[PDB]
Amino acid sequence: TVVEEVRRFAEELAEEVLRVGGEAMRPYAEMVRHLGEAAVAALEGRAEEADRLVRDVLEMAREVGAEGLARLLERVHREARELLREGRREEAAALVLAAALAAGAVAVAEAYVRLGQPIRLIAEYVAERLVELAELLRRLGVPLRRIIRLLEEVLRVVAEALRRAGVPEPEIRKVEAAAYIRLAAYLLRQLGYEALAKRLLEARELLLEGRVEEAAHLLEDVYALFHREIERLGFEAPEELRVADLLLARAIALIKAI
Amino acid sequence: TVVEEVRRFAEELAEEVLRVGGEAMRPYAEMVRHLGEAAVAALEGRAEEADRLVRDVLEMAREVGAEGLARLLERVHREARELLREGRREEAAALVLAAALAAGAVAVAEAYVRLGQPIRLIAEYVAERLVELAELLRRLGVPLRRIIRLLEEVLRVVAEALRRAGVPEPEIRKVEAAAYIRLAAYLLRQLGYEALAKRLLEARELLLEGRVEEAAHLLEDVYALFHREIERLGFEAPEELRVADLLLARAIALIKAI
Amino acid sequence: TVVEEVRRFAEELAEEVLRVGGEAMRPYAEMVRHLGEAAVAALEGRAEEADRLVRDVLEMAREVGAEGLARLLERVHREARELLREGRREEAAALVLAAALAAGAVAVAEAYVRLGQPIRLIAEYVAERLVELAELLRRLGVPLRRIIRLLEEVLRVVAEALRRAGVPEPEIRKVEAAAYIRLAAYLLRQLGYEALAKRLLEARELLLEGRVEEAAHLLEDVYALFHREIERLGFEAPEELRVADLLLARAIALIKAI
Amino acid sequence: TVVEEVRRFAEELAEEVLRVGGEAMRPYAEMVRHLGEAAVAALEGRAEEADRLVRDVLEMAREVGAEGLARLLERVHREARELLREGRREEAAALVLAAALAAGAVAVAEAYVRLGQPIRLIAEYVAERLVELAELLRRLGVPLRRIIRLLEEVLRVVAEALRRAGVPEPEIRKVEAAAYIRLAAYLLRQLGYEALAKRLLEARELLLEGRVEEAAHLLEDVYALFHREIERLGFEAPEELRVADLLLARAIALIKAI
Ligand SMILES: [Zn+2]
Ligand SMILES: [Zn+2]
Ligand SMILES: [Zn+2]
Ligand SMILES: [Zn+2]
Ligand SMILES: [Zn+2]
Ligand SMILES: [Zn+2]
Ligand SMILES: [Zn+2]
Ligand SMILES: [Zn+2]
Ligand SMILES: [Zn+2]
Repeated sequence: TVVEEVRRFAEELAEEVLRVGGEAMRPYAEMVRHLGEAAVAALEGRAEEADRLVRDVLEMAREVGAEGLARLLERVHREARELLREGRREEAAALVLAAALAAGAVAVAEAYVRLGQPIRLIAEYVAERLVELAELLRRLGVPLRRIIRLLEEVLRVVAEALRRAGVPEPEIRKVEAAAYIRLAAYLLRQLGYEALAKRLLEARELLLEGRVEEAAHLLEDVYALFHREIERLGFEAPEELRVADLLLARAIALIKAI
Repeated sequence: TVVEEVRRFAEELAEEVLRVGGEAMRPYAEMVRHLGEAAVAALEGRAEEADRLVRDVLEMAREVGAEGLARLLERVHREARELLREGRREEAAALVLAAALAAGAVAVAEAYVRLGQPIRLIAEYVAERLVELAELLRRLGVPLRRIIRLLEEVLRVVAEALRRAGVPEPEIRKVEAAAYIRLAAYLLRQLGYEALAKRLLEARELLLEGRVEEAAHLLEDVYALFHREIERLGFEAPEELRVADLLLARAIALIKAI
Repeated sequence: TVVEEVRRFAEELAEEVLRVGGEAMRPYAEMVRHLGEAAVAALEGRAEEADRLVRDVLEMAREVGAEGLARLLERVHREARELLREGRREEAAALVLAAALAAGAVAVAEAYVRLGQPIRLIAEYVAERLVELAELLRRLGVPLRRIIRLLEEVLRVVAEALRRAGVPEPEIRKVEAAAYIRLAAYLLRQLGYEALAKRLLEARELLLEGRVEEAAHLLEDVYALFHREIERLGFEAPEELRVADLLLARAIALIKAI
Repeated sequence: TVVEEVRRFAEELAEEVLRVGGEAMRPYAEMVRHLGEAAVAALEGRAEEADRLVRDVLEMAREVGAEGLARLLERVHREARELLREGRREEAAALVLAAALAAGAVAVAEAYVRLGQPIRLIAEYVAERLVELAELLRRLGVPLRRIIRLLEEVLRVVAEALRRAGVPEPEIRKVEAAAYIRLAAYLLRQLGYEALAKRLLEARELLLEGRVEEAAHLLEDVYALFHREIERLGFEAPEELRVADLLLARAIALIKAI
């Protein structure tokens, strides 16, 4: 069912891209669909069809004008080759799926920016998509640290896209910080820290409304309590606590830099 | 059920405006909803609430920047006063409904132009909306020549909106000519001229694809056959033939002027 | 009795405006009285009379020269429409009552500034008015965080009015900081923290006398004790504690920025 | 046998390209052969091999310098993807075969222009190849209107190629007009109008000999008789008559514009 899940994910993202953007950007739907096909090819054997499809999507990125997507696609090409030589298949499909998500998200984000919708919608959209992708990659079997690295790459591509569309920098920082707080809350919820997740999401809501100062104050309070809890456990803690610590630190840094 | 139909029409148009344009254009949803309210007030008694709502909608049109919509709103204000004094209610609500449709169609057309969708979509959207409004006005009881006059006013407002959005003039002419051919086919279908309607719609299809020359040739052939049929009946013909003749003449003139 | 309370509140504020400013500012008494009428109309059914009265009051604000009041009145217009469509009535009247209080307080504050009364009087007047309005909104049923948001909107309008009257910026900051300390003390008193409220009011008294440094020292001491008490309860606390924490943080920031 | 027919068509066109042009134009023989393989791949399953081969041929067109062929190959690529996703196979191979014929005919026409052969040979060659392709596409199952659209695309590419080779514009118009009259005669012959086709081909013979005026006069006479026959049938006529009408109109327009 895994390859069916990858196909469904790619097709749903392409349909949403077409619905939001119409026929103005049909290329992005083709990129999403071919990257879904390359991913399922990698999951079902093969190593050369994946290379060819990734090169095709790289050519489309070259002609359309997507720069960050093109760079990410070259990186997917080289890595996917290396890990397919090494015999590991899940991680190559993981890189391809992250590439497809980057393409869909850049399409939808540029659509939202062109027709002037508020930044809350872009931020919530990207955060929810990242959480869904993280759930999928957890289902496949990729290790968590690689998951977070892929998600940060996707966020970087989306931020570059929003920069090219003229969105002011503080709004881009708000988008990224919202994504980081959502990811941190998602990680914290699995281990059974519900109150922590609610406080983090309250801080996120105060951030998306433009109340930066109350967001920073509530974020620093919840981070202080969390960090005391971390130092309680000494030289032992589940890895998701360790990753959430860095996610929360980066979120705080971004909010302070707004 | 008539007032319920007017309410449903206004709310559906407002919901579509919001879906296509999002939160970027909330004012237009309010204008559509208040114009629907003024129309249903006029249909259910009253003469002062309609005045107040139309004045409020005129104020919104003034602040947003809609020029043609504001002019049409002043015009419906004055006329609605006159006919409400004369005791005729259906035609005042007809003017108000035409105003609401003009506002909604202007919003959706500006949304389509902002995100760069093809002109076939705008043309087909506007033409189908005009046909639906014509069916509604036929249900209420307005005489047909007033129906066509209101529909042409709506088309004029939409063309002005598309002009302000930078759409090139030939595309505006294509939009209007497609609207006229659709209206003419709709009128011809009721009296039982199916083949004529199919040929008119074939010519319209060739027009929307950019094949102007084949569209003009096929339009002139079908017009010649139709006009011979009209001259067959001498000094007698159902009134819809007489209206469709002028619709077809204007459609041909617009196509030639592209 | 609720609509009677709203009527009494509006008439009392209008009478006080007339007593303080005389016949110099008659428009503001009319704005207060019509905003009270729109609020009681909203509380007693209706959705169009409220629209008309708010539009009339906006016209008065436009002609008189009130800028911040006009902006807030447009915002009241749009929101009142939205929530009246959604069927919620208390919050629309809450926005209208906040607008009436902003108009009355702007009038009285400009009167006080014109005849050169000390800033302690403006600060104490505004703070007590905000406390009375908060009690009223608690009686109606508005949730507390909406209460605080409306009160901050009122404070923003009052600060803009005082800025247009030439009052120096540090006095405006003193007014706002006194208002926040009064609101925080009011919130803390309900939950049974008397000593905290007395110390906050002592710090406020030292602030209004011009002793900024002793006010900041005593405020930081009481804030440190309060915040230790907050962190004692971990991930649980009555919601008014959470709101008072942000109120105190903003009050301290404003005092430091004087 | 259909895939064998496509292979035979492609190889025969490639051999003719090589015989006419020698080793000077070897790239075009390879492009024709690869488009033959891509078409037969599409007819025998597959969707990714067709993608790859069309991209390879696009690269060849990029390096050689064929511009219009490159544009048509990009269009072929995008459409072939869409219709292969929709599951329709005959039309994608039809687009590929049209592309191969455009490439081969471009090569042969440039060869004829380089060694200075008269324009009658180019016109007759192109017209006969178009008739053969239309016969093949009729054998496959493509609808006739798509057949005519593909044939016009082939003619447009050929005209662009001849323009790039410095052939004067009136000779290009002669080529296209001869092609349209040949196509109209071919369509008319199936319905069983032998006299009409004979007179059209007499007009074509007079046109290719440089006698433009007698060509236009005889063409207008046969067109007048044909159009009277069309108007005889009213609102009913086989589709081939309708297509021939537009073909004849375009031929007359081109001859008049010489
Ligand atoms: Zn490679
Ligand atoms: Zn740490
Ligand atoms: Zn009036
Ligand atoms: Zn006529
Ligand atoms: Zn209003
Ligand atoms: Zn101390
Ligand atoms: Zn705190
Ligand atoms: Zn491709
Ligand atoms: Zn004709």
